[PDB]
Amino acid sequence: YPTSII
Amino acid sequence: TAVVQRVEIHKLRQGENLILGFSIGGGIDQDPSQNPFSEDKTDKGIYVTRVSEGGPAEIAGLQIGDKIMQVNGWDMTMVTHDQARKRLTKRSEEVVRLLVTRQSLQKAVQQ
Repeated sequence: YPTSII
Repeated sequence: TAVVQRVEIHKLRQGENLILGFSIGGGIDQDPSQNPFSEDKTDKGIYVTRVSEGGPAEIAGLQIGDKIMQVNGWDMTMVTHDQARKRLTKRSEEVVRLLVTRQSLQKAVQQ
Protein backbone atom coordinates (compact mmCIF):
# COMPACT_ATOMS: atom_id res chain seq x y z
CA TYR A 1 0.00 0.00 0.00
CA PRO A 2 2.02 2.95 -1.32
CA THR A 3 1.53 6.34 0.27
CA SER A 4 2.69 9.75 -0.87
CA ILE A 5 3.97 12.57 1.34
CA ILE A 6 2.68 16.05 0.46
CA THR B 1 -21.23 6.91 10.13
CA ALA B 2 -19.51 9.39 7.82
CA VAL B 3 -19.62 13.06 8.76
CA VAL B 4 -18.73 15.75 6.22
CA GLN B 5 -15.89 18.09 7.12
CA ARG B 6 -14.72 21.08 5.14
CA VAL B 7 -11.06 21.82 5.85
CA GLU B 8 -9.09 24.84 4.65
CA ILE B 9 -5.34 24.33 4.42
CA HIS B 10 -2.83 27.11 3.95
CA LYS B 11 0.29 25.59 2.49
CA LEU B 12 3.55 26.22 4.32
CA ARG B 13 6.67 27.13 2.42
CA GLN B 14 9.50 24.72 3.25
CA GLY B 15 12.42 25.65 1.04
CA GLU B 16 11.36 25.34 -2.61
CA ASN B 17 8.09 23.63 -1.83
CA LEU B 18 4.65 24.56 -0.47
CA ILE B 19 3.72 21.64 1.75
CA LEU B 20 0.42 20.45 3.21
CA GLY B 21 1.87 18.21 5.92
CA PHE B 22 0.06 14.91 5.32
CA SER B 23 0.25 11.64 3.41
CA ILE B 24 -2.29 9.96 1.15
CA GLY B 25 -3.04 6.44 0.07
CA GLY B 26 -5.53 5.07 -2.44
CA GLY B 27 -6.69 5.78 -5.97
CA ILE B 28 -8.28 3.73 -8.76
CA ASP B 29 -4.94 2.12 -9.68
CA GLN B 30 -4.19 0.87 -6.16
CA ASP B 31 -5.42 -2.19 -4.24
CA PRO B 32 -8.32 -0.98 -2.01
CA SER B 33 -8.21 -4.11 0.18
CA GLN B 34 -4.91 -2.77 1.58
CA ASN B 35 -6.56 0.35 3.03
CA PRO B 36 -6.86 0.06 6.81
CA PHE B 37 -9.16 3.09 7.06
CA SER B 38 -11.99 2.33 4.64
CA GLU B 39 -15.30 0.81 5.69
CA ASP B 40 -15.76 -0.65 2.21
CA LYS B 41 -12.64 -2.53 1.05
CA THR B 42 -13.59 -1.93 -2.59
CA ASP B 43 -13.39 1.83 -1.94
CA LYS B 44 -10.63 3.08 -4.25
CA GLY B 45 -10.84 6.63 -2.94
CA ILE B 46 -8.09 8.85 -1.55
CA TYR B 47 -7.50 8.56 2.19
CA VAL B 48 -5.34 10.50 4.62
CA THR B 49 -2.83 7.97 6.00
CA ARG B 50 -0.69 10.20 8.21
CA VAL B 51 -0.68 13.78 9.45
CA SER B 52 2.42 15.75 10.42
CA GLU B 53 2.71 17.31 13.88
CA GLY B 54 2.45 21.09 13.61
CA GLY B 55 1.92 21.02 9.86
CA PRO B 56 -0.77 22.90 7.93
CA ALA B 57 -3.04 19.85 7.69
CA GLU B 58 -2.97 19.12 11.41
CA ILE B 59 -3.67 22.73 12.32
CA ALA B 60 -6.56 22.83 9.83
CA GLY B 61 -8.12 19.78 11.50
CA LEU B 62 -7.39 17.06 8.95
CA GLN B 63 -7.27 13.58 10.55
CA ILE B 64 -5.77 10.21 9.67
CA GLY B 65 -8.47 8.09 8.03
CA ASP B 66 -10.29 11.03 6.42
CA LYS B 67 -11.60 10.34 2.92
CA ILE B 68 -10.90 13.15 0.48
CA MET B 69 -13.95 13.85 -1.69
CA GLN B 70 -12.82 17.09 -3.29
CA VAL B 71 -9.73 19.30 -3.57
CA ASN B 72 -10.53 22.88 -4.49
CA GLY B 73 -13.44 21.26 -6.26
CA TRP B 74 -11.78 18.52 -8.19
CA ASP B 75 -13.40 15.23 -7.54
CA MET B 76 -11.06 12.80 -5.81
CA THR B 77 -13.36 9.75 -5.70
CA MET B 78 -12.28 8.27 -9.04
CA VAL B 79 -8.72 9.45 -9.70
CA THR B 80 -5.39 7.63 -9.83
CA HIS B 81 -2.99 7.98 -6.92
CA ASP B 82 -0.73 10.24 -8.96
CA GLN B 83 -3.65 12.37 -10.16
CA ALA B 84 -4.62 12.92 -6.52
CA ARG B 85 -1.06 13.79 -5.59
CA LYS B 86 -0.81 16.27 -8.48
CA ARG B 87 -4.07 18.06 -7.58
CA LEU B 88 -2.88 18.47 -3.99
CA THR B 89 0.58 19.82 -4.84
CA LYS B 90 -0.11 22.44 -7.52
CA ARG B 91 2.53 25.01 -6.58
CA SER B 92 0.42 27.90 -7.87
CA GLU B 93 -2.25 27.12 -5.26
CA GLU B 94 -1.30 28.24 -1.76
CA VAL B 95 -4.77 27.64 -0.32
CA VAL B 96 -6.42 24.23 -0.65
CA ARG B 97 -9.93 23.53 0.49
CA LEU B 98 -10.74 19.88 1.07
CA LEU B 99 -14.15 18.28 1.30
CA VAL B 100 -13.72 15.12 3.37
CA THR B 101 -15.83 12.57 5.12
CA ARG B 102 -14.86 11.33 8.55
CA GLN B 103 -15.79 8.03 10.17
CA SER B 104 -17.43 9.15 13.39
CA LEU B 105 -19.25 7.83 16.44
CA GLN B 106 -22.07 9.03 18.68
CA LYS B 107 -20.16 9.72 21.88
CA ALA B 108 -21.52 9.54 25.41
CA VAL B 109 -23.83 6.59 24.70
CA GLN B 110 -23.94 6.43 28.48
CA GLN B 111 -23.40 9.43 30.78
